[PDB]
Formats: sequence, structure tokens, C-alpha cells
Amino acid sequence: PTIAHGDGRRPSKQRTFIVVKNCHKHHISTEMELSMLDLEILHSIPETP
Amino acid sequence: KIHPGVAMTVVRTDEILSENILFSSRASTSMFIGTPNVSRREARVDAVTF
Amino acid sequence: LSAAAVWRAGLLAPGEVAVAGGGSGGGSFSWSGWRPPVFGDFLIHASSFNNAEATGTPLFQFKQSDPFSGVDAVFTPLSLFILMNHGRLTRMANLLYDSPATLADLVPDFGRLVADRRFHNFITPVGPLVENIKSTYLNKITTVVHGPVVSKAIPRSTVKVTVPQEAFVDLDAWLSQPCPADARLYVALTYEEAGPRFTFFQSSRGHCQIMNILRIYYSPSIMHRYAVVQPLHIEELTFGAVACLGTFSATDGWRRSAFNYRGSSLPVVEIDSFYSNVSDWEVI
Amino acid sequence: MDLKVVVSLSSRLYTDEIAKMQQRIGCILPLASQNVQGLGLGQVYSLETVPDYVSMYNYLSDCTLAVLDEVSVDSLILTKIVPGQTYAIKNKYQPFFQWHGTGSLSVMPPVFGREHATVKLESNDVDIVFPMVLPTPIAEEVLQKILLFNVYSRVVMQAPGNADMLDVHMHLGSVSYLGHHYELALPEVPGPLGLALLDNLSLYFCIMVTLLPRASMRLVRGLIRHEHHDLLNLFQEMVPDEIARIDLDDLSVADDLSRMRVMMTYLQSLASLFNLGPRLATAAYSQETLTATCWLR
Repeated sequence: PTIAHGDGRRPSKQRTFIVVKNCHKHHISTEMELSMLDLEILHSIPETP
Repeated sequence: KIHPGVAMTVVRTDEILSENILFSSRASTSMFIGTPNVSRREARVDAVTF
Repeated sequence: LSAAAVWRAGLLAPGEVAVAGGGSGGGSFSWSGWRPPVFGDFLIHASSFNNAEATGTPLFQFKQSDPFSGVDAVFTPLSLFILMNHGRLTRMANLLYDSPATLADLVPDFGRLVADRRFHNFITPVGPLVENIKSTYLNKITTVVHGPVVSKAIPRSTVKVTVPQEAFVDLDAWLSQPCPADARLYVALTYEEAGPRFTFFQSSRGHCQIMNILRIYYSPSIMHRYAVVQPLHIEELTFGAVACLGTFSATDGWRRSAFNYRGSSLPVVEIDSFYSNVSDWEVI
Repeated sequence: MDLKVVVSLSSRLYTDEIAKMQQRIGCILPLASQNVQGLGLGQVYSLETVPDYVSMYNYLSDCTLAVLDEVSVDSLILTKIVPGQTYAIKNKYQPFFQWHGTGSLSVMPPVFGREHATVKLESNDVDIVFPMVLPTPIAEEVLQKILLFNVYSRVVMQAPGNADMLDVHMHLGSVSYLGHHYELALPEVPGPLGLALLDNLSLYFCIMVTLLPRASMRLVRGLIRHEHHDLLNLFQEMVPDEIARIDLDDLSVADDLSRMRVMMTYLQSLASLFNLGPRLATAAYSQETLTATCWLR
């Protein structure tokens, strides 16, 4: 909005602002390691100790 | 121990390990959390790397 | 969780698999890829060997000129360097071996092969040693000739590669950021008026561009030649030759350790996760 | 094994350049290992430096190449080049080269002009120029042409009565192709690394000129005194004085063997010098859709 004045200033006629904001897209990557020599036995069933 | 006829302004940097106090208002930003998706890398000689 | 729920695709099986249909396409479950290397097995004389040296050492086979010999011994650059010192770091070299006689007479001609300066095409690199039985006669060794280093047995242990630090020269430390992903390891022959030498080069650059920087480094060694000698019977214009031993990971750098004999101490550059690939000899 | 290497930008890529980066999809870009600068060839080939095409050759040969397939704002996805995988490469470069030859592929610096491989990026303080992709015979011919030009333009500049500067720029000039002749971009000073390459080449040259097999001299003298071959057109029925004065001796065979031995070894060393820059072996370049399966040799 604006403010009417008594004196004659160059009056601002209903200014309308449109701003936009973009997304700061950024990601996270972790690093797990696993050795495969014990991964064949997780799908199977145990019978020997 | 004599004057060389030349004066020397001597600058110097200084790293200060300060601790900063952050303040933000309530609910200014909004986070969007994706779902964690897995992928595989090169299999090393000891292990595979997820 | 949803990580365990998305785990079914990323569990195993490089490539993928069409789970059902009119036909089954692709089977790679219960095999996590990681191509196993082929093994170059050799049978050497036990008198040509030292048992006390560690497993991951880059070897060098000299191919036998003799037809009536099923066996063939090997050279390591320690053994090779003390063989140059016998044909004509030394205090390290005598500490290992007692008698260079059977090694010098093992090759039929050694002063002749340096006289014609054709020592490079008779030494075929077989990469780092891994597997080693111990016998008093006809000892059998096995080296990972091409691919990743691994033990033979079902415990498939990584084998760190021991290259001697005093015989190794860094490239980038003497040059003082193109590609820090690839880390390649080169061995280089080097002639001299005193006695020849084998040296090693770590490089993070590519294979084909590495020789031109090696000439720039190597130029003070070639400025000393030709001032005191001039080749007749024409040979000797070649001054060393380089080849590729393979690559290793630059994410884990080389960590210096201590390969000790009982006599004294000897530092060594350890190469872990080495991917062996013997290429051809490139002269300078 | 992983190939997907994502690279973030740092600021908002403007929508005028997302269209041309949509147009440049499937091209090749040089890596640095992430960051934004150096992911391309602007850091070693700028406007300020005279383009030597050898230091940027050092950077592209020394670094693993990378395919650019997806561009988004504030994030773009790259894919490295690791030996053993057969990459899909599209020939999307304005100096057109059909791969009817289906030979081995080669990468080269942007010697066909700055404009054809550049892209402006007013988001950050980074500009990207692209490496040129082109077949093996054209690449080695343009390589020997740019070396011969940077070694002979300097000696034409060394001439005091340099009446003909435009002689080599129109005889050497363009590139040899049956479809068209495509004019290239020419430096005036060779730069340091180019003279280093000519230094090692001249070292090999003066080492190999000390051994010439003398029987071959007799053969070219006899063929000149036979019918003038179409391959012999460069002599136009003339024996040079130098080959006439190095044939004062006779024909032997004992020195010929060791001569040829050192010639094989030094020509293989020269080939190792000229097999510089990363190379691609091609299986079945598809013509109708301009894509090629290629793996790193």
C-alpha cells in the first residue's frame, strides 16, 4: 500500500511485488563397507556351529 | 642496529578459533526429506562398498 | 525398514535378473562379481630363493635360453641389484644373499647381455608374488600375473605389495592436479657405466604421457653418459626401458612399513589394493 | 561398480543456457577428480593464452574423460570413463564427421575454433569449452599438421624477406577429408609444451638418422631410374644430392640387422609417443541414430 499526502508528490500507484525463491537442493551420501565372505550365509539357515 | 631510511608497515593475519551462537526464527525454512536409496560401488579386494 | 526393503535389489548379483516370464534371463545371485585373476605358477630353484622375504614382492622372470630345463628361477630387484654388483644399498644387498655364483651362472651370459644392452627384452615381469611353498628343492611359487592381488586359498586375503623404498623414486614429489583417481606403478630399467639398476615409479598420470616426463626427470642421468664413452659395434644408444606393472587405488596411499632381516632394518613402501597388469617394454 | 558421479553447481544456472546444455547431451567433458571449475577445458585453454593445443592435450590425456548426459539446474550428472565398459557416445559436434570408417575413436582439443565447443555459464565464475571427438586418421593427420604448422610458422617468421606468410596457411591450411575441407584454428607461437614435444621428436629424429639401411637407398635409386611411380611423384624424376652422397659405400648385410633392430625399437618408441591422448575402440557404430558403443582401449 501507499500513503496519500497533502503535497503533490509523484504518487505510487498500487505497486505489486512478486518475488520467487528456488530450492537449495543438496544431498547426503554415506559409505558402508561389507565383506562378502559372510553374506552367503545370511540367506541360508545354520546347522553347524 | 641503525635506521635504513625506510619505515615498514607490517601486516599480519590471525586465526581466532571463536565459537559462534546461531539464532534463527521459528519455521523460517522448511526441510523436505527424501527416502534413502541404496546403490553399489566397486568391489574392493577385502569388501564391497555400499 | 525401507532400507532393508530396498535391500532386495542391491543385495548381490552384478548386472540384474528378469525374475519371471516365458524365459528366465540372467543368473548372478550367490556370486558378487570381482573377477578372479589368473595365476602364473613357476618352479624355481630353492638355492635361487630366500624364504625370509615377504609375500607381496614384485618379481621378474628371466626366461631360460635353455630348452632342456623344465624349471626357471626368478629375479627380484634386490637380487637383481646384487647380481649387477657381482657382475662388475649394497650393505642391504649382501645382508640377504650369501652366494651370487649360482644366480650369475644361472643366466648363461650376463656381461654379454649388458654388452649388447638388450637386457630389457629378456626380463619379463610377472608382477607381485603371492603364493609360496617352502622346500629345500625345486620350490614352487605363484604370482598374480594380471588383475587384482589375492591369496590362493578360500581365505581370500588381500596381499599388500612390498616395494623397497630406497629403490623407489616418486614422480610427483620430485616434480613438485590432473587426475588423482588413477594411481599407476611403473618399473624402469636403468643402464650405467658402473652397473645397471632397477627402479620404481609411482605416478598419478596416464600411461602414455608418463614417458615424456620420465625423460625430463631422467636427463641428468643421460647427460653423464656419452661424455666418457662413444658406442661402437652399435648398441647402447638405448638408455633404459619402462613398462607398466599395474594400477592401485590412490584413495588409500602407500604406507611405509618395516621389512626387517635379522641383520639390520630396511624400510619398504607397501602397496595395498594393487591391480596388476604387466604391459610391454617401452624404451626411452 | 559405480559410474554415476553427480556434480553440483554452486548457483542458479540460467534458463537461456539450459537449452543449449540440453542440446549438448552425450558429449565428452574432462574431469578434475565436487567443484565447478576445471570440469571442462576453460582453466587451461582460456582466451588469454594462445591456444597451444598441447598443455590442454596434457590435461585431457592425463585426466580420465567423462560423459555429460543429464543437465538440470544447480545439479548435473556426470559419468566417468573406466576401462572395461562400453560407453554410448553421440557425435554431437558441429564440424561433422560421419563414422563410416567405424574405426577407433580419438579425442582432441577444440582445434576447430573456440565458438563450436564453448558454452557460457553466467551462473558462476566458470566457462566451459568442450573437447573435440573425431576419428583416428583425421585426428593423427590434424595432429601432425598442427605440429608441422607450429614448427614451420615460426621459421617463416624467422625469414627476413618473408614474402609468403599465406603460403602455409593455404597449403597446409584446412584438413583432408573427402566430404569437405574444414578450416581449423591456428596459433602463432607454439608455446612451451609444444616445443617440448618437438624437442623430444627431434631427439628421436637425430638418433634415428645415425642409422640408415643402405640397401634401401639402392632401391629408391633404381626405382627413380625405373618408371616414375605415382607414389614417386614427390620426387618428380630427381635424385637428391644427399642420397647420392651417402651411397659412396657398398651394400652390406651385417650392419643391416642391428640397424633394423634399433629402428624397430625406436619406431615403437615413436608410436608410444604418438599414441598420446586417450583412445576408444568402437564396436558397431549405428548410423541411423548417430550413437556408438565404445570402450576405453
